[PDB]
Amino acid sequence: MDVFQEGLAMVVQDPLLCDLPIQVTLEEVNSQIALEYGQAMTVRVCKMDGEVMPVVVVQSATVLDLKKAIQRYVQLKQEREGGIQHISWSYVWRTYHLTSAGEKLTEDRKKLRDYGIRNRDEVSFIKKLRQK
Amino acid sequence: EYDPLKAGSIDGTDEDPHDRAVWRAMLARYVPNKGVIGDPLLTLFVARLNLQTKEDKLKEVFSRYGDIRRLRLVRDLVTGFSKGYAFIEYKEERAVIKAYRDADGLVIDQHEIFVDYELERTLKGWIPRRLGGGLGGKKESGQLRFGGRDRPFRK
RNA sequence: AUAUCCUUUUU
RNA sequence: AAAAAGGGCUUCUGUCGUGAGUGGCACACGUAGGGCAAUUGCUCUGCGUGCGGAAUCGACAUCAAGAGAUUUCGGAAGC
Repeated sequence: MDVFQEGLAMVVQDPLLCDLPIQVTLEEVNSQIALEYGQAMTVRVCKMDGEVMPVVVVQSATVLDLKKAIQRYVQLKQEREGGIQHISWSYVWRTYHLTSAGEKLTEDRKKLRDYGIRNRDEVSFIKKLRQK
Repeated sequence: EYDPLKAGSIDGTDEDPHDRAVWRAMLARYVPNKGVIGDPLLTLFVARLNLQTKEDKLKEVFSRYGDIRRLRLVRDLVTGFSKGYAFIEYKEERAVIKAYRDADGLVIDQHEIFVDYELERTLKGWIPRRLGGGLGGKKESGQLRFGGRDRPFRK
């Protein structure tokens, strides 16, 4: 059954909802409703060279939710442009960390507000090392 | 003629793997990736480049040697980090051959580069060092592979 | 070929 | 710090996949949080590893993305 997709496609034509790329999913539309209500904010994870893609999380989000926000974004962007789908992040997070402006994000279960990230802010990656 | 068993051998006389990374090397099978596009005989594999040199810096330096058709600087696809090697293609045999002899020792940044042809589709049995094996290596971690250009076989 | 072998007892 | 006695052998999930030894799913183990019962036990969800530790050397290594290796011995199964 796929009766929900017709109603979805009819809804995306609403000018207040034309921002979303058709395939919305309830979580992303909930994020947009929250940023309308003010408890959601976007954040930019910046590739050191090339481009900078932004992701959106809730105001109560911990590093876990930013982790799954990166999980969601680039995976879609792959076949949005036609890239590589089967991407193994048992590597990526085993080797590369997340870096605030200054500090690096280490405690995975701590909210982004404690580490100081806020709306429109940017984060980056270090290869970790620095012991083991 | 690549063979991961003798990669750890001082002169190709070893019969037992030097380490587990050779077991991993020969057990695993490799097929060239999707990004491998172009002629292999005219592709130059340049490595040891600084992580902060961009595509134009390589472009001018290796177009000094002839005509380029495509230059790719392999980055980490998720984080942007340059993987410190780049494949450069050359129209006509002239350029690649010249930039094989007068190519090692043309330091580009505060890092000295290494130059070789791309083997992948021309060297039978080539297993890149990510899936164990490979070539070269610093003889300090514990895993090196002789038989190449940086460290040839000590007879 | 660069670096570390492990257990028990006495002192 | 030094002396003596010494230190058996093998293996460590399946499934479909090839830009994917690194994915998806399932399973096993560990962890964190919630609920339930008699100081402890039972159940649910996320994450980590594919048997698990210690020491050492790197992680600024040659193939379109993939950092591990040597020595050592604990667990289970079979010799």
